[PDB]
Amino acid sequence: ESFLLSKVSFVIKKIRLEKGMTQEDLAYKSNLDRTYISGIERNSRNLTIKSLELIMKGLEVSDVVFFEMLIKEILK
Amino acid sequence: ESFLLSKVSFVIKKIRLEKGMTQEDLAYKSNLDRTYISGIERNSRNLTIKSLELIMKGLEVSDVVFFEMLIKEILKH
Amino acid sequence: ESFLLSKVSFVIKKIRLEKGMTQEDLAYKSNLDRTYISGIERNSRNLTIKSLELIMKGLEVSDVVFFEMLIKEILKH
Amino acid sequence: ESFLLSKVSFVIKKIRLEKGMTQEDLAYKSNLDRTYISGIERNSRNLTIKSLELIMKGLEVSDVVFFEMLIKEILK
DNA sequence: ATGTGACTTATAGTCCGTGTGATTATAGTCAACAT
DNA sequence: ATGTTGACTATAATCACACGGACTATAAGTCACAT
Repeated sequence: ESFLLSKVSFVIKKIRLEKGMTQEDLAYKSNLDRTYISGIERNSRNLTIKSLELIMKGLEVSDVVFFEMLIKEILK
Repeated sequence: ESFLLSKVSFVIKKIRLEKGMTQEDLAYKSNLDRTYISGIERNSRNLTIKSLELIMKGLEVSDVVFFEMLIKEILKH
Repeated sequence: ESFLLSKVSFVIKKIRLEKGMTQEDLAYKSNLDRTYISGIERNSRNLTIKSLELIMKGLEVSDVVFFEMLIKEILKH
Repeated sequence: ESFLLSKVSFVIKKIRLEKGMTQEDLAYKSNLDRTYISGIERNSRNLTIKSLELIMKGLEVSDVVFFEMLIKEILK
């Protein structure tokens, strides 16, 4: 697997939780598949930017906040 | 098309020129086709995080540094 | 345009495919531009004996056997 | 300089002589410059196929006969 | 609720080639004077 | 006759790039069945 990919996924999971969402609800909100999301969170998926963008919409988080977070997460 | 993509697209080119690289050099070190590097910069193609990671390694730049410039380009007017 | 040129350009391609090479290998091995190899085959282009020699070295072929295949191509109907 | 380019030039000179032609006449017959011809024969020019072709027409020699000769000259 | 697996279908990514403006090196062509 | 030296100017040859079609790998999106 990839280092970045795991932290993207970790971040996605982090934010979903800090907000109190279920996967079911992140899937609904972003108009994507729930198993799709589960896959990403166990990090069994290699998103495209577009997909990442949809997940950010679903999380209701701007690109900037996401990347600010991803950076922080990246530095152990 | 996509907001984030053209930003990612823009930043890949910006860095590449800042480092005096050519598409040929880049696609070189990213072990992607020079067609793909062109494709990305040209028509903001929808790359995968893994591919983006390869390009970062190609640009001889870190995850962090890239995303910090990404944030800057998004914030601009 | 020129009789001999399209014969030369035909034979460069023939050999290139016979040896299972691609254009951009040959462009490397011949120590000439990517687009020049294309341009020679694609249209014809008016190359120099020195450049022709480089290509022959690149096709991994001798002056002699090149010209022998050149003669054969000229002689065709 | 180049081996091939030398043998080419030598051949051009050879054929010119076996036909009893002067350079002046070889240049008239192919409409090129006499100093141009001179230059090739003293191996100071790297001609293009197009030019080579004009010289063959000026020598009144077919492409095939030229290369047949060029091959033989190439083999010592 | 979340996590599998496995199975299509869209598309990301590859591979080989075409065609092009802009710049640099050099062949094409023609002087003057040689011998 | 041929040789040589500068020249000017056409174009060979370079360099960075765009663009397309066809093919291969894989992400996108949806089932069934776990827990």
